[PDB]
Amino acid sequence: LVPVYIYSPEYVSMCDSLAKIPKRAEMVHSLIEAYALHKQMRIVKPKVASMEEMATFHTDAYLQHLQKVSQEHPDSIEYGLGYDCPATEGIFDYAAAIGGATITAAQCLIDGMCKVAINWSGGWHHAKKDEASGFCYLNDAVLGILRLRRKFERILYVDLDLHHGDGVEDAFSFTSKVMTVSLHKFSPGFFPGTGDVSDVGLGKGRYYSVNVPIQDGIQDEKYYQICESVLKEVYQAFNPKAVVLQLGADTIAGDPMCSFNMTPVGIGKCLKYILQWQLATLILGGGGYNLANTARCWTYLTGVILGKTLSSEIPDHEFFTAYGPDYVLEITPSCRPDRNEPHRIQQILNYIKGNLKHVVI
Ligand SMILES: Cc1cc(Cl)ccc1OCCCC(=O)NO
Ligand SMILES: [K+]
Ligand SMILES: [K+]
Ligand SMILES: [Zn+2]
Repeated sequence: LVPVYIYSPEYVSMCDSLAKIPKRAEMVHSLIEAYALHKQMRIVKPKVASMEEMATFHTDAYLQHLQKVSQEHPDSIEYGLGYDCPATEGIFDYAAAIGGATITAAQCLIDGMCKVAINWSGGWHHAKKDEASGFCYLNDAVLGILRLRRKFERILYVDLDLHHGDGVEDAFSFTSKVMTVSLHKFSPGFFPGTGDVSDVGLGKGRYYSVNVPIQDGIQDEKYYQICESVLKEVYQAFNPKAVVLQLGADTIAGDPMCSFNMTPVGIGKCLKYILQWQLATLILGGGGYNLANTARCWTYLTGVILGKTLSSEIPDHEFFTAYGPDYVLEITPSCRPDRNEPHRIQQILNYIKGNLKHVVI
């Protein structure tokens, strides 16, 4: 009955070893531990993904290339490697560990071990079947969804990262077995450039992709209003049997991305709404580039999952000195404008409502 927490010291070390910002996984776990939340979860060591498991989504050619350059290359550009996804030593084992962790969480859900399974180091939603993209070498979210398909006939993917979950959406673009829902910043020039409200999927999957384009400066109340409106309609139209939820913390006030203006409490309300469906739910991380705030956020959301109220004071622990200048759990929104016009937002919601009328289970 208690949530599964995917964790080992070795796994955290691997996640941080080639993370864009060092020590993020270690800081997230360290804060969860400082609040003693791990004592209220079932700690499960991740299994590393086998080649065959990774190939449920990724092509053999891409996987073999990743494996080769990871060992100590003219093809690497073809596979999306070189810039934001460097071809450095060890990336294949790294990626296989995160993929395996998400698959392990999914397997726990299939086996009925728990109703919620957490991999805060997963959520790499941009990777394509045959190329790295947007810091993502492997798409662990797709791998988790495909593991859940061994049991569940309809899976809802909900992506609350600042960025469009394009890799996951594209993986399931042509099918009605998986509905993808992404709330994200959408503005010409802003990565990855896709996911306008008119993006609804293709072929047999038409209307089984939902995209909510949002502008800079959104705060908790308006975001939750949008999220609840969409998820209410989605739940009613699609009747999912399991959920995968990406909770990238790069929406949170104080992130270097400096785009949305959320706090973990607003994201938490979204999470609570999904949890009250009482479905098998796979919880993932994602972006998040202010280390202390990302730990604040995912620790608070772990508390939400556990139904616990955490002390506002950051406990004494290894990374306490990183939590200045205030040393509290709460995050204060930045003093900058909300650029979301309410009639634009309502227009987007109206479109989505119209699209979901076509969804016929
Ligand atoms: C910030 C950034 C810089 C470069 Cl050079 C290329 C891509 C970038 O953004 C990727 C954002 C990754 C993310 O958080 N996705 O959810
Ligand atoms: K998103
Ligand atoms: K779909
Ligand atoms: Zn992101």
